[PDB]
Amino acid sequence: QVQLQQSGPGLVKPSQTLSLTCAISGDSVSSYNAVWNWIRQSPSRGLEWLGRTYYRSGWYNDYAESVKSRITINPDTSKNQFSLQLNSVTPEDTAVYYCARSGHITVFGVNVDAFDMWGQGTMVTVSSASTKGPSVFPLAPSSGTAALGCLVKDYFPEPVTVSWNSGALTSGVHTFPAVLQSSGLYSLSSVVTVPSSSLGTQTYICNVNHKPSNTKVDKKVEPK
Amino acid sequence: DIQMTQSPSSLSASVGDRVTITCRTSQSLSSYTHWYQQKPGKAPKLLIYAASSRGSGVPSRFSGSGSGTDFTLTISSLQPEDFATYYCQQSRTFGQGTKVEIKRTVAAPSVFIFPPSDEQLKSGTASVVCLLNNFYPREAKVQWKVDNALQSGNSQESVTEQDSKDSTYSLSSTLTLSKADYEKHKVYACEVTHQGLSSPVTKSFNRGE
Repeated sequence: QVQLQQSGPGLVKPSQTLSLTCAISGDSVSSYNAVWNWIRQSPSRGLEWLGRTYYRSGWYNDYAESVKSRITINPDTSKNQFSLQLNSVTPEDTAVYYCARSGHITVFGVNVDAFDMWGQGTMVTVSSASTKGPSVFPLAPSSGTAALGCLVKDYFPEPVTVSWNSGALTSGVHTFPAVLQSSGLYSLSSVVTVPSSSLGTQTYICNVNHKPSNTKVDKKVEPK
Repeated sequence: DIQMTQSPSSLSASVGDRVTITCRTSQSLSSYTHWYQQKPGKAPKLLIYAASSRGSGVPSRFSGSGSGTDFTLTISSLQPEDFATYYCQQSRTFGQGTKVEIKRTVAAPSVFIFPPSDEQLKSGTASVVCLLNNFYPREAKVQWKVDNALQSGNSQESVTEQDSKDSTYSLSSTLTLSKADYEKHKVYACEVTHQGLSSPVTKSFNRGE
């Protein structure tokens, strides 16, 4: 099946340009049975379609009225990708941006405008503040279930991702939504419950990734 | 021009219940309403297309129906993993979403308290974390006491979305103090009230032990 891989910075200063890319695998950007879209989502505004590009013996573009004066969506037929450029951004443009394919699924042979596959999303924050990587501190199990965790403190912008034991440990993991502190930096915790018996034999490491600062940190969490 | 109105904006139903969500169009002649399911932290996934066709990999308990301007999405027997927001769509317009929550039995939190690490203390700040794990329903009261004095205005809470297997919530409360303030007190206590408990539960530690 098709895969859509998004990339591009998640921090844009007000008034400057947002630039994202979606790399396609398993279909052609110039396919006659595809339409390549950008859609954004924010807690307030919900899901909002921004625009599209597609090839039908020549390239076409259509854009949403709300962004039409600031937006460009361009195909790259060398790298099998398509871009989003949104100029003159304001805080109202803070959102998760998704690419998606439509116009590929058929009903009685007719290509339909359903968004059948979506990329993973890029969180874009419009802010003048600088990027900052997190500090990572252990939440140690004390003294038959034990809880342990990692405190991921003082980063900007969102998101941070956390795994445990390089993604081997998934059962009983809870990674909390980040909270914005009064400093204007984010913080979150990730916790896991495990058998207390495993503490003297199993190693537990939280793996923290903050892509906007290129921070990847591994923290061993041990008993106190 | 096309507008999409979804009802209800949210609902709670028990595992095994039949659930029905409605979408009403206006200013459209098209019957090609699509539905999406979105789970926490993930992109929306195509669930139903063209009013009634199941998307790839979609189980048979999901079905769609449509008549003039009224479209319905039905889950014939709700499962814990169907916790999600469901969106309808036509053309370039999405509905506002319906949040489907799972109603289940009461479950008391397991409570854990974590002192600040020595490493963090060196930075001049102390975070003390209280964890409430795997509880239902969402309503819970967490109070911080430092040498028995109730704390106010120096803590923040975060809550997870309902778990896709057991339908519970987990919650963290984090008390933030300067290092000097942390070092001036001994007893740090997290007191938790929840309807699953027969009386409030307190977890505490003494700084230095």
